[PDB]
Amino acid sequence: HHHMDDALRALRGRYPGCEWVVVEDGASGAGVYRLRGGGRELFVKVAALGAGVGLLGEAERLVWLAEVGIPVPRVVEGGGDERVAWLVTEAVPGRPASARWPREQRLDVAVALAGLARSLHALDWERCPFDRSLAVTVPQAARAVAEGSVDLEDLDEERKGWSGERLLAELERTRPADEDLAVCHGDLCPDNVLLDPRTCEVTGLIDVGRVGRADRHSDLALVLRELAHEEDPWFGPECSAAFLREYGRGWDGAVSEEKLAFYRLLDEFF
Repeated sequence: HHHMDDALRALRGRYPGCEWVVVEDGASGAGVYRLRGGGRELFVKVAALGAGVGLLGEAERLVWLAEVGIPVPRVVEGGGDERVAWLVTEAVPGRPASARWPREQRLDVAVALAGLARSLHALDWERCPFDRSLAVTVPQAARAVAEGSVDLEDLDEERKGWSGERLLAELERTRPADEDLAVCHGDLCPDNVLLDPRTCEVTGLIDVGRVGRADRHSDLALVLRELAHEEDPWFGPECSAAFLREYGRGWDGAVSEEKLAFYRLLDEFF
């Protein structure tokens, strides 16, 4: 593209002497980089399209999260518009919950994940400026389908070969009766949580573009879908029990397997 090439070259002039490491590519040079040079490290995200409306919103979310006390790295800048935008932050130290952790630490990561879930869900959602409730997310699911932006070739086994239109039928059919609101991350996967390699303290949350009020099960669903794995990520049934014991401290409910199913299905649309 072009707007993109502009954005990357202006970015590169603003961080001279910084070495660029590709952490995920896509489009032109359109993804995620680690920039490093004595000895500061930044994370740089540049996004292809409305992936870019996403990033402007992420700056706002990140700043608000820092003020309210969730560990998130500090923002350096972000910009652009529909089509191409970007976001620069201080890098978050540590290792992602995603990495293969020493076996004797896996339960601790599980627990730290739950603790971070609990701190996010302890915020009073009426303070939160951002809305990611079913009034927002269900229409986004319909527009993705109608856009053919839904990745139908990598759904979860129970739906291989479903059409977008059949996916959206299932979503509308199963939508929950009620939203038990909390301030949610909205893509709370071990990938987006980094932690200190020694203590398992959470050091930062990343990819907060979907932060907003929503049913807490929107966070539980995705974390538990990932924690169920034993390889890539390196968790499993005991870690999910440990996440659930810790989250329960916590919150006296009431974890609904139907809401999890629903929020796992919602996520297929994004």
